[PDB]
Amino acid sequence: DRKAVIKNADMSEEMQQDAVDCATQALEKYNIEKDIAAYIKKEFDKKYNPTWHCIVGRNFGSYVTHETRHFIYFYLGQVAILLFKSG
Amino acid sequence: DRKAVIKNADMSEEMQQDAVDCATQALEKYNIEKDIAAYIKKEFDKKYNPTWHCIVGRNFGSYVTHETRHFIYFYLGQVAILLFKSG
Amino acid sequence: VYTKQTQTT
Amino acid sequence: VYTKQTQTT
Ligand code: NA
Ligand code: NA
Repeated sequence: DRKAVIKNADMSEEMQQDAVDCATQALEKYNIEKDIAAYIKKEFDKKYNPTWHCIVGRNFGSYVTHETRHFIYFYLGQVAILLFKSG
Repeated sequence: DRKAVIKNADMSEEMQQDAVDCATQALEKYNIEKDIAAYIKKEFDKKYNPTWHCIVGRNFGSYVTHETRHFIYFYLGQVAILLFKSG
Repeated sequence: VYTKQTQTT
Repeated sequence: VYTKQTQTT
């Protein structure tokens, strides 16, 4: 189905392919961007510890602060995903 | 010019009108959503302490965790703004 | 500390 | 701890 493109990453190379997995499952399951975003957020809070934040959309700009090595931003198809750890 | 609509807020009623100000100035100054977002982020990091995160866009869903009383989400015209404190 | 879902109209 | 700007294409 969808094509994973990483645009900016500061994160273990494994957690990246992991972040794509959690998102690919989320895209397969949910439709609303808010919903997709909670799935990913919750899964990362579960696996790696709190506190993840996730933004899912086709149009937004961001400026966030993230703990070192805990930040990814990528596209799955035409939806884009921002997933960082701060808190 | 633009019409400020608050959609969800957990934040002092004053910091809200403040968040609209920081955004209205940001919209007047910058054009790219990423840029607008950094202006607001940086200003809040300045006034109220670290650590703010800001998302600016016309299309995105979010799921974040924020410190109590440090969260706003609102529209300025057709752009929407998410501004929370976690970290 | 709390948690919020937001979605554009 | 670092900081990142991101913008959709
Ligand atoms: Na999960
Ligand atoms: Na400022």
